[PDB]
Amino acid sequence: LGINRLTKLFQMVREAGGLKQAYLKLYRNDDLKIGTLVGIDKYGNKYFENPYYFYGRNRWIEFAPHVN
Amino acid sequence: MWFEILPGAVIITTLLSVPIYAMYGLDKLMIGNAFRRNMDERFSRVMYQRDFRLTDNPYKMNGLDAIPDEKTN
Amino acid sequence: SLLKRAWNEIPDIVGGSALALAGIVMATIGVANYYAKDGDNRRYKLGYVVYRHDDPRALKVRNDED
Amino acid sequence: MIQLMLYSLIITTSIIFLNMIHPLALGLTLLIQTIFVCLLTGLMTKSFWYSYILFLIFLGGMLVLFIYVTSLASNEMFNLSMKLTLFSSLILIFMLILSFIMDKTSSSLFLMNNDMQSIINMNSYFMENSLSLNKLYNFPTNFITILLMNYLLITLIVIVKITKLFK
Amino acid sequence: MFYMEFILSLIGSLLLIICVLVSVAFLTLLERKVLGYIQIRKGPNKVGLMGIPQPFCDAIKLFTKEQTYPLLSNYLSYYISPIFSLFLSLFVWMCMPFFVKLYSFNLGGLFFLCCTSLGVYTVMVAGWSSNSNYALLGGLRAVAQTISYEVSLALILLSFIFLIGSYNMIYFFFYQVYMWFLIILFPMALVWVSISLAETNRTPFDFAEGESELVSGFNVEYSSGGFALIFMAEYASILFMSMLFCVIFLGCDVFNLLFYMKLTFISFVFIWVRGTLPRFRYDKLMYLAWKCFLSFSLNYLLFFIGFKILLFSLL
Amino acid sequence: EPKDIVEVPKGYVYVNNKELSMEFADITDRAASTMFFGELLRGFAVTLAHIFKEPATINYPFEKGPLSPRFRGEHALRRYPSGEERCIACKLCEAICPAQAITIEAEERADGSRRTTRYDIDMTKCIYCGFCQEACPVDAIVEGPNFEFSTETHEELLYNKEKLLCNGDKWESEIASNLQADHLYR
Amino acid sequence: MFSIIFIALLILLITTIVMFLASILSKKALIDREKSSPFECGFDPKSSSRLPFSLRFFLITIIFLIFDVEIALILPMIIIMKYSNIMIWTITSIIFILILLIGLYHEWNQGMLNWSN
Amino acid sequence: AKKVKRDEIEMRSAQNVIFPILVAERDREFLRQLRRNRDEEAELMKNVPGWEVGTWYGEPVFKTLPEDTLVTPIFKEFYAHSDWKSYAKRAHLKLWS
Amino acid sequence: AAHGVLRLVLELDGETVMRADPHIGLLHRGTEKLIEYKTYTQALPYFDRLDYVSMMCNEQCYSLAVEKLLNIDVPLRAKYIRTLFAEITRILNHIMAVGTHALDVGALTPFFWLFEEREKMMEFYERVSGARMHAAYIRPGGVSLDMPLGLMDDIYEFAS
Ligand code: SF4
Ligand code: SF4
Repeated sequence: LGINRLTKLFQMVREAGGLKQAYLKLYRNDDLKIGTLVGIDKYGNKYFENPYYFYGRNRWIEFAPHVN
Repeated sequence: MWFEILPGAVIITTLLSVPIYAMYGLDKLMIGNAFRRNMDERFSRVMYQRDFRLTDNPYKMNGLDAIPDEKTN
Repeated sequence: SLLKRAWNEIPDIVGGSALALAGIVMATIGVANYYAKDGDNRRYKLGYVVYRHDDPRALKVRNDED
Repeated sequence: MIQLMLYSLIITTSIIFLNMIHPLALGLTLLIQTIFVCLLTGLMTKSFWYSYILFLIFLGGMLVLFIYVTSLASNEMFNLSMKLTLFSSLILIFMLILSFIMDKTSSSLFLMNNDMQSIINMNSYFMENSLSLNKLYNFPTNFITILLMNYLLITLIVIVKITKLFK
Repeated sequence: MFYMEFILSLIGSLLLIICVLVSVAFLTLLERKVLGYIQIRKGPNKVGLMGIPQPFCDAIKLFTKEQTYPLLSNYLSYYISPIFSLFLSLFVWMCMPFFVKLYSFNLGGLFFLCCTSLGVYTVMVAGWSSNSNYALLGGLRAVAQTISYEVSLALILLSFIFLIGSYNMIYFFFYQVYMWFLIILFPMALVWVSISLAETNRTPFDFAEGESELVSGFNVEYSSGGFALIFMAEYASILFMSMLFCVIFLGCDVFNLLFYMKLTFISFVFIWVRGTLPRFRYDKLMYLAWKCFLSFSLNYLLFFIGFKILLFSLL
Repeated sequence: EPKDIVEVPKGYVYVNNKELSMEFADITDRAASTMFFGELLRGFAVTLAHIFKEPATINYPFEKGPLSPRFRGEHALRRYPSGEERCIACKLCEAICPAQAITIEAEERADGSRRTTRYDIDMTKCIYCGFCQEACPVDAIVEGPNFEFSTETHEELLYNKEKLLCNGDKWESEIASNLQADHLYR
Repeated sequence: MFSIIFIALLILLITTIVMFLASILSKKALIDREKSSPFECGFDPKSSSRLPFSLRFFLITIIFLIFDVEIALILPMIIIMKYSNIMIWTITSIIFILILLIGLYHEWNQGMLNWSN
Repeated sequence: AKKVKRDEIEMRSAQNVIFPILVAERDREFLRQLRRNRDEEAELMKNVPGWEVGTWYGEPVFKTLPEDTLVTPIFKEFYAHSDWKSYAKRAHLKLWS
Repeated sequence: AAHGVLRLVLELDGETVMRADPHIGLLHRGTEKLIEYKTYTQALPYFDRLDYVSMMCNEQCYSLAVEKLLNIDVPLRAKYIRTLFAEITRILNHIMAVGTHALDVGALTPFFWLFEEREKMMEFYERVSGARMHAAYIRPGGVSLDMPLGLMDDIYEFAS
């Protein structure tokens, strides 16, 4: 069943900021993943890379919050 | 990952589970029993007539108390 | 020859045909077994059957268990 | 009430049937007629067994030929007339109110549905089709079924003899 | 009492109608998701939260979309067939079995044969109303497919009917009370899947609507609202067959969630075919209908008739 | 293996010479395959299995790519490290442009320098072939990496020099990266 | 039954109401000469397009009727089997199916579906 | 199948036990109602040209039957003085009025 | 299944097709005349447009024509690259044919599974030439440009 997978869910969901801060992220990006802050953009964007995924998923962006 | 499919199937199987439990709940509440006396056979129907005529509600079955209390002799 | 020829061409029909021959044989076995017990003084009778004592049907009623 | 309303619907559709001339419109009219007649015979029967039967043979399969070969279409579609519909609605309604007026019972058939048989009848407490269809198979009135099936076999020999005119 | 009886009977019918409609409309997503993962796609996960409201979104599009009615005077006749088809696909449900009495509906198998039969008239007149040779070929091919399979469908039923000893569907539960019935009639299950798949016109038997051979078959000349009704009608049909497969072969345990688990798995199985098989030819299917299935069904008929004779002999 | 049916020499492989045996085990195998659809079962289980492979959809526009440094996309007119226009109106880019999507008119700026007045590209005639940049002798014009330049109006696609210069200013950093990657290699 | 009848009437009325409702919900557009032509992949439809009725599909449906009626004959076997005399029910039913097979297999050797056209 | 035959027979065995009690309480109402039904047929055609209760203006409806032979009235006759509500209450019970 | 272009005027009896007149020419783009007006180098992409499913093989045909006229020969490394991409295009084309064919018959899953791998190959074209399809990579004097390092290895795993 949950072979150290529900644990990983707990990491992303909780440290997101709670039910609200996991749902809004999910609601906006249609997926929730774990990476490291590669660098903060000049325009509020935030870049995340994680070699755990593959090339399509390797690197990704969370756009500026004010873009609803 | 494959939980992706579960939301759908979980929803569909839920919706198709509803009606029976709707039928059960509405029966056991709003009749007195969860099952409506099936009337496929002649004998079931006549017994249904017999019940429906003894009292307006067949499902309001009359126990053995309906027997006359006593015969003096 | 014809044997493998059909069993190579029309396998479902060959398999189906063997099924049909199986059924009829056991069907004849069914009829035979049925009339071993005479099959007509059946144990359980539809409706409410009653006989006056000594009626030839009454003389015939099975006294067995089931 | 259902019985005489069903007469009324059959009457109205019958008037529709004799007017319509477009083959689809006629074939459509038969379709409705068949449902109605199945309903009606069912009511006066012991059960709806025969109604389901003739439904799937007459309507379900055999009216497919009629519509299909009458797919000539006239080369053009219907010019539906809301007037015969309105008359159909009009004739239906006062027939329907008369149906509300007509004598409740005497205007009904007298046939004996399974319910309208007496309680004592020990035969009526069997499977509804058991005793009716008994002698379609039990001797000596079952060979006629054999004649039916061979008749149908011969019917196919005939169809391939008529439907095989050089093509 | 008596009017308690009638009120509930109407509530149940109405309640079932909304559920089956919302289910099939919502089920469409499960096709889109599941097929998305058969193929290596991700499937719809965009709208709402993980594409859940995708089918509601679809309906809004359609009903907003105009009704590009065909040639001037066809308005009604083109507007009839979608009604007369969705009606069958729903109303066929009312015969489905319950322990909790919805009806005392006997001859349920006959009624199944009848409703499954009436699909021909809907598709055929629909094509005829469209008046476009593309639509017309689809109707004829659609008609031939359905009509051909009904022949095998009937005899297949009778094998089960004999094995249960009545036409009342409910007895499937009593006879399956110990061990499922698929494990007895395994070949029938494969054949019955094919028959059911042919009726609902899904692939590999996708000639009626189809694609890449006819643009959409009969469906080609259908605007939005009519199309939505046809599309819903087909999916109400695919569910019902999935239910019928479940009640025959797999327990008929209406008052057990596992039955609804089985509903989803079978309806999934239909999709599982959708994304795997290629399509048949016209003639090859007719061979498969007459020269293969009819022979198959007759043998089992002649097999089980003897078996029940032997069974009757024993008791 | 069954024997062949046509003897094959080398440099070829017949894909049907294998014979369909008539051995009883061989026919019954095929018969059982048809009676219980073994081959369909194999294919059936394959697709079940292949649900359990993770889909390869890029979550566009968040996740995205990959491209390569040579990708040919939006056009841009670069500027020297001082900021001066690189183009000198040598007009080779127009002379080579297969689609003839380039139009140029050059004169002398008041300083006396050979420079363009009008420099036009029609990205409804350009084929993004890159012959222009392969020809330009000073790397004045380049197929910048942007490719999401989608417009609602056809007129908005006909770039003139002002638009092209703006793209060069906007994308200068990335274009500098690619050229540093490919100049010695191109 | 009429419980079934009323439910079907109710559904059909609700069905037509829904489609009636969608007919008003969908925006209208000014009609066009060409928007209402038969779809022929975008090239003008030919003459009337009414298909020829020189074909076999009636022939197949006639085979349907023969077998469809024969199906009717064998439907009641389920119930009567408990009541009817067993010889007659046994032999009578068996020859039905047997004649069907022989008709089928004789007809394969005829091979009537493999028409020349 | 043995289990199916087991319980069905039990129904049928329980079936036969019940049945005579229904018949017994059935006969009394039949004879009671027939008494009343003849009374009204007498009391409603008081002034009719030649009315003869239980016959058609003289001659008996049935004659080969010996005397004191009771022939159950056809269902309609049994309801000859009844409303639809009564009539349907029994007739349309298969159809569930 | 008609490529979007083809227009068959068919005359049918029953359902069989008796007369089948194909009207090729629903796409004809006067490319022979245009090729005449332009220069050999300019004329090169035209060939890559033609038989657009075959990207590089079309160009190689044209480049060989010019080399035979100019009486020139290319170095071995250029030959091997041409050979390599000639076959990579062969795999591309045959996937396209199989996938289109699978849809013609009505099987979706094959087409999708292969079009996954078609993406990897196109990325390789993108790595060398800079265009997904419609490279200009093969030219009369050999290939237009050298190959980026490591593209050999990536080809190896893809073939693996
Ligand atoms: S080739 Fe370069 S320098 Fe010459 S005109 Fe074109 S952009 Fe200017
Ligand atoms: S990419 Fe090719 S077609 Fe486009 S402007 Fe440059 S040379 Fe002309």
